[PDB]
Amino acid sequence: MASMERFLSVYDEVQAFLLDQLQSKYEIDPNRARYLRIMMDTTCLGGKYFRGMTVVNVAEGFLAVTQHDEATKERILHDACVGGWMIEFLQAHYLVEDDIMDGSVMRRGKPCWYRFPGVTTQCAINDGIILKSWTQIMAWHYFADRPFLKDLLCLFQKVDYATAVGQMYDVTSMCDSNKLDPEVAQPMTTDFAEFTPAIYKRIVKYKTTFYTYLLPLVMGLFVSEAAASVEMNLVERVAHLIGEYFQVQDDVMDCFTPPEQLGKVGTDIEDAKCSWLAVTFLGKANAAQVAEFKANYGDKDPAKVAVVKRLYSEANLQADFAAYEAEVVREVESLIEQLKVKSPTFAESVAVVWEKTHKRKK
Amino acid sequence: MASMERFLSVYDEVQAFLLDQLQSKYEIDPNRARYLRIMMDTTCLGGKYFRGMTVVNVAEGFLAVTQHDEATKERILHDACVGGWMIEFLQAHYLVEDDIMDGSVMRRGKPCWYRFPGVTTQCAINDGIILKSWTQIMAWHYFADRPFLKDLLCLFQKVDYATAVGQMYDVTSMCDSNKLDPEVAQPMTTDFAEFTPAIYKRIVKYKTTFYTYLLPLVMGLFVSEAAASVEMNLVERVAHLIGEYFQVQDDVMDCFTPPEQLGKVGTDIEDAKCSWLAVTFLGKANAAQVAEFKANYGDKDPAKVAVVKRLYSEANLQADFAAYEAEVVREVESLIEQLKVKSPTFAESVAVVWEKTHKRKK
Ligand SMILES: O=P(O)(O)C(O)(Cc1cccnc1)P(=O)(O)O
Ligand SMILES: O=P(O)(O)C(O)(Cc1cccnc1)P(=O)(O)O
Ligand code: DMA
Ligand code: DMA
Ligand SMILES: [Mg+2]
Ligand SMILES: [Mg+2]
Ligand SMILES: [Mg+2]
Ligand SMILES: [Mg+2]
Ligand SMILES: [Mg+2]
Ligand SMILES: [Mg+2]
Repeated sequence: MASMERFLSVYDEVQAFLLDQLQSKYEIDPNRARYLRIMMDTTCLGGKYFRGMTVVNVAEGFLAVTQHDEATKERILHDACVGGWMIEFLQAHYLVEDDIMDGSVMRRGKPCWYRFPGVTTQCAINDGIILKSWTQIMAWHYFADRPFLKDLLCLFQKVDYATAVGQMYDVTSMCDSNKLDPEVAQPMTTDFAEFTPAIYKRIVKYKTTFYTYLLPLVMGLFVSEAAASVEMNLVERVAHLIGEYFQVQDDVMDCFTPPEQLGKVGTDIEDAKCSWLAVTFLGKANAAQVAEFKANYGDKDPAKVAVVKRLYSEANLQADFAAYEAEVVREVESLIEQLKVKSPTFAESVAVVWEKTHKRKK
Repeated sequence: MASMERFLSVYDEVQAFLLDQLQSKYEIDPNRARYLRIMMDTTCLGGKYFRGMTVVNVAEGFLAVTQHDEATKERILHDACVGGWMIEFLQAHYLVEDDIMDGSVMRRGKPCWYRFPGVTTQCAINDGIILKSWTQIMAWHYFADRPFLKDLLCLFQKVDYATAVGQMYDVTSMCDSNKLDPEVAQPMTTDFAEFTPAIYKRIVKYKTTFYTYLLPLVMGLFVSEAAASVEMNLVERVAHLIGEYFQVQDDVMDCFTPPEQLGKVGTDIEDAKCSWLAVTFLGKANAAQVAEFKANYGDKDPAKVAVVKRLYSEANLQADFAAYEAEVVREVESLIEQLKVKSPTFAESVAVVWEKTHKRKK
């Protein structure tokens, strides 16, 4: 659409500013410049731009109802795009490191960045680090004189930290808590006692929901100078609820959506993740099903993986997904209605974000 | 000494604040809290605290000559300590990721963090990420109302980025530039044409000197509200020059200092690094020596490593080190003399920092 081509045009400006800076200030050679250019394209582009386009949507909502000079309108949209790219690049940073940590093979229908032959884990770790640093270069350069600069940096820091904390909860979600010990190699849980909805909710709240929904929605408010015009407690509740749903969808897709469609190859069963499928299965299985799950979960062996998928299909988790979805539809609509008391415009943005999320097939 | 025990006491406060926050705001369980506690201790403690104690030194320099209430003095010292810990933790972040990228085995006389049995590359990548995030939590929490907060965040961002850029220059310093290509597995240089003093200087300037010398010296100025009282161009020159010397020392030590003393196990020859030894050797070798260097460099094979060390010993690089050191002594003293025109107190801090650096055996 544009909107999205216009958003991508701002990516072009940001890439040129970043790479011209590397040549002019960081003594970079043209071949390392080209490597960082392809790195940025491979890691930042080719997705749906949900996060970045969410900040644009929120900004456009307020521009429709607020009086501004034309030049001001132009500035607000451009700030929305740059703010949207900071999040897309923060996401890029997490996905590069996540793919290494998850042992994944494909991202956005291409090899994970670390699996590019001329990349490898060694470089990719540091390239993911660079992606996050570029987010701060963008912010300091583009928003230097903006009133919202300090609030934005502080919120960005907290979202980032929550995400890294969340990634720790995730990567250790298959170990017994009482057995974590840097000194002792971590064995997988045999009881699965920590595969509960509460624990699942905590992992997901931190690892995903701050950056996929909370940050973009509040960033759209910041660039609009409209933050004080919403109830922040409601923004957070609805972010965390739509975020959790987004991650539940991701978990279902990891197992059940063909890689040609999804653009990734699922690893949750083999990595022994505390996914929504595993928790929900365990929430309804009889003693024999639990037993068979335990004998097959968290192994690379394709025959073992197939048994778990069979257990999932037989357990009729599509009923559970339907009942979970219907509950979230209830809760999201209820939050949108509460948002409209102070912010009809922001509520409608949340409605659109919800609608796009709910219908994605990724 | 104290000074350093007092500095470590501030580490205790910062750790407690961070871990109490994780329990109170991030829903952490006591066993993950304990893992992050040992992670922070293993990665942040046990070194010499040169960086952190440099900010304390600079602050103490100004307190001696400036009138302040007692309570103000106390606040400035505490800010110097917290600012010193931000750098120590930024360093901790780089060393955790660097040890993975370098395939190193020992750090501060213990296993590299990623080699702890109960850690592994998978966790350690994300733990290094957390270490840097904690630097921003510290800053926002402790310096929230300080006049220097914005300058400090902006300088911290730029030092960090320069370091990550520098780490890219380092990790790729053994590939031919014209052959870098994410699509093609990177072969080692056979001509060594990019092992030059200019290229060496650029790698070292970015990967090391911003965070080891520039940041702590300017941080001491920031917490002292004294930045405007020095010539920033001189601070940068002297930082970058003492930083380069510090890294040359590190390179010499990697090959020639026994691991029991150094607290690390050298990998530069096996990793094919553009070290000061390799560049300097190539700066004086005859055609046969160059030939033999090329037949042995950048291989894990202990017999090959021993040949390179033999070539280094025979090449009398201790003459070259002596001539390089004598030159830097000249240049550093000259910079200190220039610093004294506006800043006798800061010049004396630089003199102490230089003296401590020059005499280290690490
Ligand atoms: O894209 P992925 O790998 O399916 C995922 O959503 C990626 C991701 C990375 C970081 C935080 N949240 C989600 P995950 O949790 O790994 O299943
Ligand atoms: O401690 P190391 O590994 O000797 C080193 O100094 C560590 C280091 C990490 C990051 C930036 N600068 C130096 P290196 O460059 O790897 O030789
Ligand atoms: C797994 C994850 C963090 C997905 C974000 O979705 P997107 O619609 O913006 O497309 P992409 O996922 O490829 O960024
Ligand atoms: C290699 C490197 C970045 C060293 C810093 O020196 P330090 O004196 O402060 O002790 P440690 O090196 O262990 O931090
Ligand atoms: Mg993943
Ligand atoms: Mg993951
Ligand atoms: Mg997934
Ligand atoms: Mg190293
Ligand atoms: Mg290194
Ligand atoms: Mg070294």
